[PDB]
Parts: sequence; structure tokens; C-alpha cells
Amino acid sequence: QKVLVVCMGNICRSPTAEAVLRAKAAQLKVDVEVDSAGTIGYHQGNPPDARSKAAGEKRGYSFSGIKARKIRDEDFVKFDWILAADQENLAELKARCPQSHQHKLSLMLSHSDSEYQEIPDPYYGGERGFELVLDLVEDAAEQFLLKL
Amino acid sequence: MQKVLVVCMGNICRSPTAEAVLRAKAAQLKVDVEVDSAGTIGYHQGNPPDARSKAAGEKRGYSFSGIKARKIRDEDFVKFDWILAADQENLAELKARCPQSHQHKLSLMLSHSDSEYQEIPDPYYGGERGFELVLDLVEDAAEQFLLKL
Repeated sequence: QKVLVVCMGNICRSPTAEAVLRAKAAQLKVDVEVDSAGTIGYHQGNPPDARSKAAGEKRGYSFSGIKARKIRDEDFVKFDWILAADQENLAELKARCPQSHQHKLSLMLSHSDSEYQEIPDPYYGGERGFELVLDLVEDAAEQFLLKL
Repeated sequence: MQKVLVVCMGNICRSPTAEAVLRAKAAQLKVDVEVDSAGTIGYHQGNPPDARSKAAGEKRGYSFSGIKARKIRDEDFVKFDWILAADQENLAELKARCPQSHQHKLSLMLSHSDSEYQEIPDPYYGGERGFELVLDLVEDAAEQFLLKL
């Protein structure tokens, strides 16, 4: 089984989700491959945001092997789950994904019993927003991996 | 006499509208300015303006011919006298890439209008009202930016 998390730039939200899912999958002994991508390629080839990386490493998560990339047509066929950070991400995915694979698309937090439906973009904000992404992702990752 | 560059994120909705409106206003006001637009990202590179933006603007007699999306370049910070950003995130993005010596050129487009608005909201994921709003704010801000000289 393979899971792809998608945000806009693939530098803050989806890399954090991928790091947490990877670490929790290993702890929970769930054999799943995880990856992430963005809807845009502005950050193509970049490591995760240094604040995102620092904040995650604070909780023990490794961001090794994560570099920003744009989503490919081949992603919709390759992955079994494609999880969007927010509704704009999901709209982009819905537009690009073949009809046959539309069933694979969902908001990441649709798999979390949380007052949040979307993961807010921490990029232009302070430290609170980076801690928020982690809080949301840890909970969603725990509940989602349980469902798998 | 002056060169103005308007910048939004994708250069398909907001800054193309600002460009079309500023060009028309400049002509009627006989103020000798050259206008251009660009985006902070190149996702839409080479694309004409959003078909909804184009439709809405033509509703009011504006044309979008000759406008194709393009990413902001290091060269733009030297060339232009006025660089106007659609919203705060665009401006912050510009301030990060702009050289120290040209930071004086960067501002929000609506900060030149007596408007109660400071940012031009992105209409891309919204309905018709967002497109009419972009035009309303762009027309007000364009008129006041050109008058105020």
C-alpha cells in the first residue's frame, strides 16, 4: 500500500505529514510506503522548510529523503491513497486525477476526528503555526494508520 | 516617464486585470506610464489570463490581449519605478527577492487608494462575486495611483 500527501509547495505541510506517517508506520508496524508532493513546482528540489524541519525534529521525526516536487500524472495511478492538506489542494487533485482514480482523493483531516477540516499553511506566520501543523498531523496520522 | 509592474501570485487573475485597467486608465488620463504584470510563481507561465477574469473585465470594456502569465525576474527590480503587489504575501515574497537598493519601489496596490481595502483577494477558487470584486478594487486603486501621479 502507498500513501501520497499533497500540499501546495511540498515544503511545509505535506513533508511534515510524510515524516510523521513514516515514523508512525514503523512504530505501528504498518507496511506502507509514504511520499509527498506539491500542486506547484515553485520549490522543486528544495529540502523541507527549515522551521518545519526543526519543529518536527523536536518531536523525534526525521525529514531525511524529502525534497520538494510537483505532483505527476503517474502519481494518481501509483498511489492507493492521496491525501490533500486543504480544499484548494484537493480541487487541484480533483482536476488532474483521472476519473478512474478519483476514489483515491480525500482531505487528510477527513480521517481525523478534529475541529479542523484543513491544515493551515504556516509559511508566512510564526512558530505557533508550525506547532499546529504537527499537532494536526500527529492526530490524523494516528487515526488514519489505525484505519489501515 | 514611469514604469509600473503589478504582481500577484499566478499572474492569471489579479495582476493581469490590474495591467489591463492601468493601461486603459493611463491612456484616458494622458499619464505617460508603461505597465506590465508578473507572478511570484511560474505555475501559469505562458498562459493567457483566467477565462473568468477575462470575461468579467470585458463586461466593462477592458481587453486582455497580449497578456501572458510570467514569473517575476531579478531584472524587474531594477527596470521598474513602481512595483505593486496584490496582497501581503505577494509583497513579502517580493521583499525577500528584491535587492536592498530597490526595496523603495515595492508597495501594496491598494495602499494608493483611499479604499478601506489593503489586499486584493484571490478569486481563483471562488465564484463570480470574487471576480467582480477584483475589478472593483483594481479600478479604484488604478485610478488613484495614476492620479496621484
